[PDB]
Amino acid sequence: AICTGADRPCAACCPCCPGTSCKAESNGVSYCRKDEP
Repeated sequence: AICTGADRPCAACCPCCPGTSCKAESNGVSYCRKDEP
């Protein structure tokens, strides 16, 4: 299925692309961010 993309704001339907993960922040909004080492 289509995904959002790292460094981008998650969406209601949709999870982050394969490799990036959705993570909420203190500001209240959540954005995707590529995995880290």
